[PDB]
Amino acid sequence: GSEPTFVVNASLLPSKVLGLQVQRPQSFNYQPGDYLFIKCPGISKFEWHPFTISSAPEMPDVLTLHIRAVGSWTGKLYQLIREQREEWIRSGSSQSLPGVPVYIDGPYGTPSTHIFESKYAILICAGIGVTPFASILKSILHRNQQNPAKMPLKKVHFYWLNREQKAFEWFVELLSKIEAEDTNNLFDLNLYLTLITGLKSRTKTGRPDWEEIFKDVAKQHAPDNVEVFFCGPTGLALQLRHLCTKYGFGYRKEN
Ligand SMILES: Cc1cc2nc3c(=O)[nH]c(=O)nc-3n(C[C@H](O)[C@H](O)[C@H](O)COP(=O)(O)OP(=O)(O)OC[C@H]3O[C@@H](n4cnc5c(N)ncnc54)[C@H](O)[C@@H]3O)c2cc1C
Ligand SMILES: O=C1NC(=O)C2(CCN(C(=O)c3cc(-c4ccc(C5CCCCC5)cc4)nc4ccccc34)CC2)N1
Repeated sequence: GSEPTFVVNASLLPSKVLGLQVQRPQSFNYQPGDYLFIKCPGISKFEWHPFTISSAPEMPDVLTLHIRAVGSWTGKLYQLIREQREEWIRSGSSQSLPGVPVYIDGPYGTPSTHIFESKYAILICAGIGVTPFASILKSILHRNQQNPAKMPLKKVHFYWLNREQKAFEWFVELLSKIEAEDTNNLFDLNLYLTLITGLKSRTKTGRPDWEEIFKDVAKQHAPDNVEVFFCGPTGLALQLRHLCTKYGFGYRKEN
């Protein structure tokens, strides 16, 4: 689905991240975990770059993307949006904020959307790899307030690894809101620096002991199936793949 829309707003967030807000076309349906390709003619007339929709589809007028400046195209879009926003602190009030025109193509699925059909799920992510899971956690919130107990999902074990403490700020509010509203203990939140967050859940330190974690989760849910969903580096995916075979957990090869 190709359409000419606009970044109507953006946050600048630690570790050179943009919280893009993009105007959602009337016809654009998506599921949590979906991504799209985005073209920004102001950056490159012809290049398309894929990004997770970090929002949940229950939010009604805007899509969110969280994009980290890691190289040429994201570095440029960061500088464009920083510069347009500076330009406005200095002299902006006259007319409302001008939207960055962008084209979007999607949505495109990942098997992560199957999380809502799983009984027990492990979500492991590194860095901005969190975004698909950000979308899924928000969607799970809306879906308990709306239709309680219509979800086969009984337990979500969440693990989010970060080199820099500041990066947890991207979704500290979401994690807080989940800590407040999860009386029934659907979620097991685990933040690793590779509380410190101001959450009830203490930020842990070092690489997790994945062997001990899988052993414990296997023990909790035997003899039922556990599904592992991963968004992160290949070195970790090799370890996780070996562990999913050892304990009988679902793995999708995505690295
Ligand atoms: C489904 C999907 C979802 C995604 N979701 C997100 C998301 O939500 N948020 C997000 O921030 N990103 C996301 N990404 C990544 C994103 O699509 C961007 O294209 C990419 O992160 C950066 O493009 P770029 O031009 O800025 O970087 P590039 O200039 O392409 O650089 C990319 C990386 O490779 C390195 N590199 C560049 N050139 C070389 C070279 N010659 N040799 C070795 N290494 C090199 C860079 O230093 C950097 O580490 C997603 C990707 C996919 C496939
Ligand atoms: O912040 C990070 N720390 C990391 O180690 C990385 C590596 C850069 N990463 C990605 O470029 C990336 C790839 C992917 C990705 C790439 C390919 C796939 C395909 C799916 C269909 C075929 C199988 C793999 C799926 C997901 N998704 C992301 C979602 C949000 C943020 C980043 C990504 C994620 C983890 N990012």
